[PDB]
Amino acid sequence: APAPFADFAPPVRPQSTLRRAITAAYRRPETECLPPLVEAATQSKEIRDAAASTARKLIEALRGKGVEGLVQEYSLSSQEGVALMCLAEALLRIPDTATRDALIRDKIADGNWSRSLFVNAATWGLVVTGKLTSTVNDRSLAAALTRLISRCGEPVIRRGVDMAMRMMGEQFVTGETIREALKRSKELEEKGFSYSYDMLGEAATTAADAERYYRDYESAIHAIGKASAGRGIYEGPGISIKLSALHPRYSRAQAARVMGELLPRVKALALLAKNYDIGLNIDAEEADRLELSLDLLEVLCLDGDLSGWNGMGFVVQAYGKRCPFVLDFIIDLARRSGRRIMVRLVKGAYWDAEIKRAQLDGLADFPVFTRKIHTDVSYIACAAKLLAATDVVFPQFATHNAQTLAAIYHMAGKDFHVGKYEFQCLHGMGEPLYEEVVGRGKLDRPCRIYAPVGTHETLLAYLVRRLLENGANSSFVHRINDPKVSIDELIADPVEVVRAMPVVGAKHDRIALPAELFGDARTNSAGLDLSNEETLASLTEALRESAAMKWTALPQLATGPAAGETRTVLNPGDHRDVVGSVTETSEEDARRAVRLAADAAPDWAAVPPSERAACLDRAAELMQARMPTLLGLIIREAGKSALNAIAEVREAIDFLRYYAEQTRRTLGPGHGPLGPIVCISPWNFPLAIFTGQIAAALVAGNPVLAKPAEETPLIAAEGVRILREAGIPASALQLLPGDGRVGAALVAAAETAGVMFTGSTEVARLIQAQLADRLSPAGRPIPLIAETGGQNAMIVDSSALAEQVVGDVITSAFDSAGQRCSALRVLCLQEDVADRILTMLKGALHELHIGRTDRLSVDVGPVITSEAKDNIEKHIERMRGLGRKVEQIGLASETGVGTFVPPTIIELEKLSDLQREVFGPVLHVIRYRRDDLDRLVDDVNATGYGLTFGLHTRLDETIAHVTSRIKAGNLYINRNIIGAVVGVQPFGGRGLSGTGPKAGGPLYLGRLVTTAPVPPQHSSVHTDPVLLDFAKWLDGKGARAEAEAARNAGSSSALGLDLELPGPVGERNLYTLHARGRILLVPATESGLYHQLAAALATGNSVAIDAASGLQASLKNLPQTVGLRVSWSKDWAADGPFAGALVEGDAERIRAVNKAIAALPGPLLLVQAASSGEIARNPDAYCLNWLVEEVSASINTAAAGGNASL
Amino acid sequence: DDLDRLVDDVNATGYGLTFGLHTRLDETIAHVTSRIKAGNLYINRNIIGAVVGVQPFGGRGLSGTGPKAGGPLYLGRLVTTAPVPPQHSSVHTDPVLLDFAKWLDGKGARAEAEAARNAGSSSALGLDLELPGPVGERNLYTLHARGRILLVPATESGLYHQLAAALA
Amino acid sequence: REAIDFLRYYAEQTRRTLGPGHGPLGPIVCISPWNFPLAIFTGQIAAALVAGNPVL
Ligand SMILES: Cc1cc2nc3c(=O)[nH]c(=O)nc-3n(C[C@H](O)[C@H](O)[C@H](O)COP(=O)(O)OP(=O)(O)OC[C@H]3O[C@@H](n4cnc5c(N)ncnc54)[C@H](O)[C@@H]3O)c2cc1C
Ligand SMILES: NC(=O)c1ccc[n+]([C@@H]2O[C@H](COP(=O)([O-])OP(=O)(O)OC[C@H]3O[C@@H](n4cnc5c(N)ncnc54)[C@H](O)[C@@H]3O)[C@@H](O)[C@H]2O)c1
Ligand SMILES: COc1ccc(CO)cc1
Repeated sequence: APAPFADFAPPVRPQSTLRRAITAAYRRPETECLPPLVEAATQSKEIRDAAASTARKLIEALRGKGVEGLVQEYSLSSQEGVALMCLAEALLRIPDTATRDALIRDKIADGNWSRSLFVNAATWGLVVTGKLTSTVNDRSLAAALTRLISRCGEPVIRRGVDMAMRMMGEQFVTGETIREALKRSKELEEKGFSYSYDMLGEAATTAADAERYYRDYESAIHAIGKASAGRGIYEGPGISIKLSALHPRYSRAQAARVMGELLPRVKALALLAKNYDIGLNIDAEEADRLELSLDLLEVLCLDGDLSGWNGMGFVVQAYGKRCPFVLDFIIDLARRSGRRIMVRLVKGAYWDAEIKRAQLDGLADFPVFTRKIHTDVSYIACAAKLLAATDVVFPQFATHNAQTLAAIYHMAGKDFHVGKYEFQCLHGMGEPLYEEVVGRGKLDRPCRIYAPVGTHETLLAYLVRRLLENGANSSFVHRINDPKVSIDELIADPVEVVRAMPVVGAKHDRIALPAELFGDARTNSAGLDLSNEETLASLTEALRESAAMKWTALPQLATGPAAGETRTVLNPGDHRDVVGSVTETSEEDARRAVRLAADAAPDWAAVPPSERAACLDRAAELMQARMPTLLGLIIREAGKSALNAIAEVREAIDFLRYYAEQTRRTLGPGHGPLGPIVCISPWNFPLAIFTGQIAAALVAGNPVLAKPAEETPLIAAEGVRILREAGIPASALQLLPGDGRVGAALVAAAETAGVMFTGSTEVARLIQAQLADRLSPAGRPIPLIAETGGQNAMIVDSSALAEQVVGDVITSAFDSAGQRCSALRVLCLQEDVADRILTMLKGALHELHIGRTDRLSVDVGPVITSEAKDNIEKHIERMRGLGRKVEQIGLASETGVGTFVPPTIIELEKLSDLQREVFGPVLHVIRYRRDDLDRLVDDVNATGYGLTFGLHTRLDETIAHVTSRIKAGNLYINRNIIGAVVGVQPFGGRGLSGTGPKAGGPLYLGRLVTTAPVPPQHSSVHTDPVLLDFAKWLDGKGARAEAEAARNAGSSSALGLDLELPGPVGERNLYTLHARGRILLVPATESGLYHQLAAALATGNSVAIDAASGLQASLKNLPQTVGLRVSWSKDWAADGPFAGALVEGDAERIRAVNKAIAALPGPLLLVQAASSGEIARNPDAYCLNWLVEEVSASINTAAAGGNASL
Repeated sequence: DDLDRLVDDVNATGYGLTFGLHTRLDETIAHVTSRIKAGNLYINRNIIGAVVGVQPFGGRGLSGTGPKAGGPLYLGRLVTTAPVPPQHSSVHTDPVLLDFAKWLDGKGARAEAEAARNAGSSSALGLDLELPGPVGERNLYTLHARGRILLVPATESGLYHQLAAALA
Repeated sequence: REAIDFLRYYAEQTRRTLGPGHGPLGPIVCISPWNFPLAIFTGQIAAALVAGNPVL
């Protein structure tokens, strides 16, 4: 048996001093990065004066010289221009130019114009307006297209087709094929330009895609080398490649596959480039790939088979904090290898994405600068370093910024020869600038044009966004065309502007560090960067040390540890790996624990809320400090990967801090505790959900009996140890390890005042049935918060981006071996794109690494137990036996020592083929016709579940349709459907998925006290109109007090609350309160009924009223608006599902009704009960908090390949 | 406490042209503007002097037929085939229209089901625009349901199309 | 002012929307009141005219 974590993440090679200097700078504070850059970029006054003059002359030339003229000629609105260009693009998809012309003339121009015409309207919107949107208003565009065609007819359509042709075939790309691009390059090559060709391609998701990009590159190298015809690496053309195009798993976590599989591919291409003596440049991609790419560069430059060739090139991004240290490494590598490495200095293309990623991952700082002027100084500083090393490297200064250009032109001085350095620019953007540079009549410096090649609609869209800087106001390309921006502004020297600032290198004031995402409310949890070699080295040691510890879990009662039966805890991924020992709780001691909690309840309720919250905050600090050790335990006890364990510890920290802050915002002495709360937690989030339930109950003033899942007691014991260390008294937090019999004893105990349960719907139903026999001392039902299964779907239409879909599906379905309650279970693919997406999904499936999770390279770990494995596999085999197509990855023999299920894709005929939640790595796929979208949504709702739901579409009309009809608590647009963030996507659903309130949301604590507080921002100015009609009807009937109570309910309701929650950039996180549905009303008196009806109507609900109440004659002559919401039910089980219940009666009647409600099939109903007297005395007898439904929606607004606002 | 009945009394005249509300309270604004049935609403200002293309002018009931003068639907009433007005669209689809279309598909009425879905998309119900105007004022223009439409069909398919149009 | 604005607004709406398939009704009778004897007079007439209809 391999020692745990002995091979967790060994580096490709021992890290040299130069490599460690790079890693040290990864997230260095911006105020520390800039001063040495300012120093290195400093030039003499005479040079600065000369550069400003040259920059002014270039900009004057640039300003002294398509779609805009088309918009002018036909008086098009912006939307008409966008719509016209979408039409033109589609018409160009028709090959036969004659068949197209007759379509325009005889069909389109008249009045009759598988995929929306407007799938790429975001791209054209950027072309037309300079602004990027994530999604497109396809109804607006359709209206605009109809309007413009009916107004201007065939002429405007032909003009649009001509314009789209000129842009898509001549301005965005140098050619559609490498042969065409090479032919079109002769003109500027005669004028002194050179070329670097980019076969559009990146981010391979499958082996097949990586192989396709490989043969694209190989064929392009042959064509470029044939055309170069011996011109060599400086005067002749070269190629640019992206490493992510050549392997579907290009990441540090997969470094072994990268070195073993990607490296030989790059070597083979470079050998071909060597034979033709052309340049081969490695483009720079995301920040977490920088240092990995250096390992490939080093191996390539030291490989003797490539000797004799100086065409290897490498991009370095000056917006990156490591840039100068990367350059030091490359210059030294050039000296060691004797190869004159071609170094392309760029600013960088992924800025918006890097900001969002660092925020999502909770890392210390950004790996890029946050002020644009800092990147400019960085670039000039790095240019000075390169210009000092032209003997050993070939600098290539890629920029369209005339100030940057002029600074470097003058920095380089008067001595020039071809091969010393060059400038570079992008095709169809840089030529106007660089035609003022190239040639003896200008500045006589060469420029290499980066020349995109292809027709790839997706990659074409990616490029147009890169070419237009995602529509950024800070970009030179935008500012050069901005008449409000003077030339003096454009030639401002960034070095001296930065030097003059109060704090040199201060972070952008409007971008939050990841720790500061929530401002003054609370401190964001911190993650770990698994691409950082220093982090990986330190984590390896911490993880090894965690595995040497003798972890234990014992019954921890208020009186001390208790004795019991002890057994070992085994690693689910390798049962030979003993993780620790658990001593399990006797039923008698479980009962004793509840009595001890009851005895201690007044003492804990007496601790002021802010001090209870301080315990949670202290526990959060402890968990953060202990994160590496906690990771190791979670990895081995629960079978989780490192990344998932980090996210879990982060979530536990976030729960602690969020409930602490919510307590500080809300709780006072009048919000009395329930009493002892039984917290029953699952094995799949054995720290986060465990901690969240307990922290909420504790901070609300209740003592807790914590019953962890039998599979994962050790991390629970560690969580309790930390909470107790943080100041939670032992009498307030007791740990009761064991199986469901321990849970059952706790639930049944007479002093149990509330139960928080996360687990299966079936166990939740058993708990509900036991609780229904009891009442609180105040004669109310015992509160149950139950978060249960999901049958979570994602709907993908033909406008979605397949590569994005595939990544989000693989992650949502198979992360944590599908053992997330939020996991994607049913993928619904529009028929027109189903086959292409399914092919990619199957290819991506086979790139997953399944195994014991103490290796960074493992993507998917084991399932928790042999019983789990057996249950999942029985489902797969039943599906397979029914003739459904089943795709599975083959598992390695090493998995035989643990309990693994291979990630599996099952193609279903109908959603009804799936009858129950299968809690494992099993994705079901169905196809749908576009016109059946609404029925599909009905079918998704018909499962009875409602937890998570995903939608991938670019079309606003589809977003509005689907999100208005789906009934789920957590919606995700154009992103994965997992990993809900506390206070950002408050988490919890409806129906079979649970009772609410949402964990990590603002209604949670209020369920854990006897008088609910007003949550922060919890109000609505909306009044339900049927409530208002009902209140008028009451007044008409003479029920004056009830009418007043109804109006008051209408005002007090928070129905219609519509909030945006603070979160990361590039995402919009919305939180809304809706009606729950149909509420079961069980009144005893006429006035009781009227109060119940007002409560339900004020929160937007319809009702079913118990016909056995005999109160039918109390609702005579209802307004139709109210009557439409009222039904009468004799057989409650026949008239559901309900979404809640209101009950009136004395204690015996409440108990009898509560038991009858627990027997209703389907969802667990949140039941509220009150006596007739309580209804008369207490305006809040029924709490409106529990009569609305919380919905969280998270929209990825970077999904159109850019962040507009940022 | 009689505010809602007062709004009913105002609506009960059968007219619905201009209406003013003076209040500092958002809940009263939301309440009253959601219940009054008048074509031109004014909040914390006078109720006269509608500005062309800023307060498109005209009401409902006994106040007239529409479309609003000085608004984007006006010219379409004066031609035999109405054009698509500027900015005239909505991403909202009426859910009962959608339920009707599914029912039509269930009955095998595939042509009417497609017609119903197309009406659902073509409807501008839910349009919610801010019109350009002076500073210190917000001028909003919205498209709502009209109410109950009288359907006088002759054939089953005609009824399905009329119902789709009204539901959409 | 209102008469001026009707004229310019219906002119702009025409430029934004009307094409050959938006055929006129024919003669439109425009009946106007004494309380806005220029503005409502002009508004009704301008709209009818610019939509391509002759006006009484
Ligand atoms: C020939 C060529 C090849 C290129 N190859 C690559 C490559 O392999 N990898 C890659 O990542 N990029 C590459 N780029 C660069 C990228 O695609 C953009 O073209 C480049 O960053 C624009 O810089 P500029 O000097 O033209 O314009 P500018 O307007 O001067 O600079 C804009 C740049 O500033 C940076 N920036 C913007 N806002 C901020 C901010 N708030 N804080 C900090 N920085 C900010 C960004 O890097 C942005 O692109 C290449 C560019 C060219 C011309
Ligand atoms: N909605 C959510 O937020 C959420 C989150 C995580 C997991 N889940 C659900 O959790 C389920 C998987 O977790 P699980 O396997 O641990 O669920 P589960 O029902 O198997 O186990 C949960 C807990 O209930 C206990 N238990 C079992 N029988 C009991 C009984 N008769 N009385 C009292 N307690 C009893 C177990 O000991 C365990 O601690 C899935 O259905 C999943 O969807 C939901
Ligand atoms: C727009 O020019 C670019 C060239 C290369 C890259 C590498 O990702 C990005 C942009």
